[PDB]
Amino acid sequence: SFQAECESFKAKINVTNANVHSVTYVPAGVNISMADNPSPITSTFAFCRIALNVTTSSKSQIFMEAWLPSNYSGRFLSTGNGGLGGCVKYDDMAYAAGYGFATVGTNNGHFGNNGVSFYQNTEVVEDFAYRALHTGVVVGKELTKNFYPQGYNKSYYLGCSTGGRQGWKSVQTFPDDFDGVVAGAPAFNFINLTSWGARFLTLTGDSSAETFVTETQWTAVHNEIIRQCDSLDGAKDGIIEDPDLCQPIIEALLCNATQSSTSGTCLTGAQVKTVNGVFSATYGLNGSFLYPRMQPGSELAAYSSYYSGTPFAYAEDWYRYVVFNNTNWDVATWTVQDAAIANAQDPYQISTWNGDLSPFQKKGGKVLHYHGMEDAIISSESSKVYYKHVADTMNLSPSELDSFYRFFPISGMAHCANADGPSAIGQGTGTFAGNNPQDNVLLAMVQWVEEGVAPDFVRGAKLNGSTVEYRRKHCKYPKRNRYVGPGSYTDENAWECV
Amino acid sequence: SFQAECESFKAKINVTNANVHSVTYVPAGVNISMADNPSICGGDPITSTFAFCRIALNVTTSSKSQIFMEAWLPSNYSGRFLSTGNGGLGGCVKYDDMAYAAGYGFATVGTNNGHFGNNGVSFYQNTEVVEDFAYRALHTGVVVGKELTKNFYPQGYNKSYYLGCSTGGRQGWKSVQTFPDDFDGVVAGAPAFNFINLTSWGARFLTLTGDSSAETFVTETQWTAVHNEIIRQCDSLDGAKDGIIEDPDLCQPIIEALLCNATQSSTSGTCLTGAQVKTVNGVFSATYGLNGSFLYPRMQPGSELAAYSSYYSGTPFAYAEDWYRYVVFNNTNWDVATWTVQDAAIANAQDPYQISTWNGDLSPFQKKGGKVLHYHGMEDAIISSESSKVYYKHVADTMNLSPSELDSFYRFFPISGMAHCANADGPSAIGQGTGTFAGNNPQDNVLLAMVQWVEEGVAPDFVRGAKLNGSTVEYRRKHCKYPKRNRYVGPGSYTDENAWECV
Ligand SMILES: *[C@@H]1O[C@H](CO)[C@@H](O)[C@H](O)[C@H]1NC(C)=O
Ligand SMILES: *[C@@H]1O[C@H](CO)[C@@H](O)[C@H](O)[C@H]1NC(C)=O
Ligand SMILES: *[C@@H]1O[C@H](CO)[C@@H](O)[C@H](O)[C@H]1NC(C)=O
Ligand SMILES: *[C@@H]1O[C@H](CO)[C@@H](O)[C@H](O)[C@H]1NC(C)=O
Ligand SMILES: *[C@@H]1O[C@H](CO)[C@@H](O)[C@H](O)[C@H]1NC(C)=O
Ligand SMILES: *[C@@H]1O[C@H](CO)[C@@H](O)[C@H](O)[C@H]1NC(C)=O
Ligand SMILES: *[C@@H]1O[C@H](CO)[C@@H](O)[C@H](O)[C@H]1NC(C)=O
Ligand SMILES: *[C@@H]1O[C@H](CO)[C@@H](O)[C@H](O)[C@H]1NC(C)=O
Ligand SMILES: [Ca+2]
Ligand SMILES: [Ca+2]
Repeated sequence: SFQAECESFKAKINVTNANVHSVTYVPAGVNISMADNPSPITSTFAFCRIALNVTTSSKSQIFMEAWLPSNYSGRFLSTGNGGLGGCVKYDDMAYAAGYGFATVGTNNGHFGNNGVSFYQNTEVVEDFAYRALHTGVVVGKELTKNFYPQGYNKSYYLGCSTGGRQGWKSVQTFPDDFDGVVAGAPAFNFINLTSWGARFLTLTGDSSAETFVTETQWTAVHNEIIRQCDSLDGAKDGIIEDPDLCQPIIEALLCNATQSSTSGTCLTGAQVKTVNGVFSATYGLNGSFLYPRMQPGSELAAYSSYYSGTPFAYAEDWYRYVVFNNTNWDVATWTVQDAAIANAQDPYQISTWNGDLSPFQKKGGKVLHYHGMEDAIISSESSKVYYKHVADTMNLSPSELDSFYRFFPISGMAHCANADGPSAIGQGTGTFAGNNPQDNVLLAMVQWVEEGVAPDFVRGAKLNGSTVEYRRKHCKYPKRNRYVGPGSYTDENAWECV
Repeated sequence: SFQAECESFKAKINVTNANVHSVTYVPAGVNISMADNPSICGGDPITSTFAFCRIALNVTTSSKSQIFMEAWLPSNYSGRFLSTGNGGLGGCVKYDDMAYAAGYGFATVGTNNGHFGNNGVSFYQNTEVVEDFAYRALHTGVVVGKELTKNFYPQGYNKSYYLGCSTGGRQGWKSVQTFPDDFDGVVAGAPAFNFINLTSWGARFLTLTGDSSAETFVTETQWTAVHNEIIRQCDSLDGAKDGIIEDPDLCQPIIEALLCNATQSSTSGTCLTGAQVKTVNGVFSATYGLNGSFLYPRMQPGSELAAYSSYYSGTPFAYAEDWYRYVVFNNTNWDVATWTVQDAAIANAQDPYQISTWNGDLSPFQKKGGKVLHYHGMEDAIISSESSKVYYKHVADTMNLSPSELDSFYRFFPISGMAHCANADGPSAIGQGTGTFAGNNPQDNVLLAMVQWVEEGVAPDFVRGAKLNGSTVEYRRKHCKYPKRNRYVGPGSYTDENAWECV
């Protein structure tokens, strides 16, 4: 039986410098156990579950899992990580393994979503920057070939945020790891992203500062952005389809004489200047471009991530434990000088900004990149600047890039999750809205790789719990989606990519 | 008789530091003579449509500086005083503007700004000539002009006005910011304020393009392809497919669209290399300096056809070379191609006589009842219109006044379809001079709108402009008061001004 062959496979495993913790059989219809997930998902499929550590240096190691389904498709898949973790993405493992992929995930070289394990340990950094992900691919392919007589044919990657960065690190630096890569909201330009995150507190101050903008004021700011910008795409639907067109004039919210900013409905000049800073690109020494602006429209959730007047953990950790080796360093004191030090350091090219994709192109790889337009954690503009960087570095036009690299801005989408629009594009269980390839980016990538049928658009649904209210076809960049009618803006065919 | 009064005036003038060259009566219907206009400013014509008394004089401003100025005192006098301004690094009296104003009956002045010619060489070794250019020539012309006007007319003058664009727009804003008592009403177009960083931004273009042989260089034909692609991407954002980018802020063009395909070569002029697209992206990028500080906004997309000549042609930019040679470095051999942000930091710290003109606190002018109407064309190839928008926002946030509060005394109107202080292809003729004249209704004539605002309290809620075919008005549009955006909504054609809404 599949089960019996699983439950005695441990003895066959031959991975070097590794410690196999368990080999278990997981039937369909159980909540998958999580005792190895540091301080539930119902399987709809059976699989063989291998958990192990792999040593990656004299001072570092990974934890990883491989999920080898009984209903195996002959395809291998790696998931990735989030933040500064540290945490296997079991949700995405289940998503992929449900489609019959031999699926792996690693902890990225440490446990927990924080940087403390980097302190005085450059090898744990090297794992975070590239090596943990690639190790999980190498070991996962070994396990998969050992378990299934037929081995695997094509290899895929699914990940968002840090996982988006990890997919792009694969494309740029390990072209042979994957045939098809689905990379969302990527944490590439990583050092400058991290700096940009630190910059927010320097602009806002703490909650007592004259520069601070309250949450109710951010809501007013949000509403005024919607007013100025919603209709630019042609549809008055509460959604900024393409924030590039939105260049908001926040001075519209300066208080009139009968109003006080304490009411939350208007802002002072100093407060407006904070908000303008949020909506401005960050430049460094010598006037070099560091990071784009926050795209307008992400305000509600961006209050939680960045604007609340408290230190941004990821940056605090990165600067304390990687940049400066100073556990007491006060992120509020961040400056562009600090950013220049961090950039010079760029450990293991975690920047992940190589624009020359030729090796991956020439080996026949395909990469589908997306980013949400309401992203409150990683500005979508970063992904558009990256696309331009690839085009200009390779000297390849968009229509030439389309042979191997297609990028889809998603309206109405948050950070690796739904927002309030047609965001459910099938990048994971949380964004699932069907199995037609046009509706599911994972299955679109299998179609592109195996049948040559390339995504011209990425269709997303606006869900109400489980019900599809409407869908929209998100355009292939650089085309812009515009509402033209004659039907309602809920009619996908009332939109055109131009 | 007026003519007799003119003929007896020279002997009556007695103004400190003034040497009066001539007082002449000029009838209507004659070419206005140009003996005192040097070759460098075009020498010798404008035909008068009004009679006036013409006073030409020099006024010493230091031991080693002086201005030339004129005052034109019309016989059909309205009781109003007006000063014109200058252009470029000049140096030349704007006689066209003087005739524009004097024909409305203003007692009108202009000065040469402290030297003759549109170039910076009179700055060589002479800070006093720089001071004249930065503020003091214009102000001296006002003080001396008011004295002459009071001396000549029994009734003196009542309100005082300013009309200027480009350098002249900076000059008007310098007045508002630093000489609030000079004018009651100021009409300031496409201003060369943020002057140091404007000049630096001009120097930056060659650093991006290289010369005509560089791999970074984008040819004129390529710039036309870029232009057409920008119109493709951006025309319809305002609602109207009319060939005009109504508000370039919405236009964030993706130049990568013009990367060559595999059968195409950039030598065609129709597509660009990666390096060439990077050049264009730099043109459409803001300039930042040391410590990552904002220096100057991007060039607004849409100005490409004329901006090839002004900036993109692979040749040093004269204004900036002269400014850095004679003012920043005091080295006549300095090579502008070597410009860096460190050079711009030096220049900014120097800021001679606050020529930057960036003061955002207009409280003194507000408190004395002054009004300022500011405009800028959206197709400006010389001074990016974004500079004016950044300035507006700077005033609001520095004064802590909302737009509706500022509306009591300071109103700003982006003008679509307009070039640098001139008509382009759209409804640009707003009455800021002879060259933009489209009638005398105050809503169509910004000079007369200002008279109405100061004297009757009726402020401009919009500035209407005309699209002219020779002297025929094809159509008009009401340009919105910033921050509102003009959007085309129908039901009429985009030529129907009622088919647009300010939002
Ligand atoms: C596996 O490696 C991790 C660091 O990645 C270490 O925390 C852990 O102790 C190791 N063993 C496990 C998870 O059983
Ligand atoms: C200020 O008043 C104007 C004119 O009534 C109004 O349009 C604007 O929204 C007001 N501003 C605030 C912040 O409410
Ligand atoms: C990161 O910012 C630095 C300035 O500190 C700059 O040198 C570098 O180009 C930036 N990198 C990217 C990829 O934006
Ligand atoms: C010219 O003005 C000076 C100073 O006020 C005065 O001394 C002189 O008498 C005046 N000349 C005549 C002819 O009035
Ligand atoms: C007036 O001053 C100018 C300098 O601004 C000088 O060049 C000229 O010689 C002086 N005299 C005349 C008649 O223009
Ligand atoms: C310019 O340099 C000269 C020496 O060549 C010096 O005497 C002068 O003070 C400097 N500055 C000027 C002329 O504004
Ligand atoms: C390159 O080919 C594409 C697809 O045919 C076309 O749309 C695009 O305009 C072409 N690019 C150039 C510069 O002509
Ligand atoms: C001019 O650029 C400099 C860079 O040294 C900056 O300090 C200054 O703020 C800029 N001024 C304006 C008005 O943008
Ligand atoms: Ca919308
Ligand atoms: Ca238009």
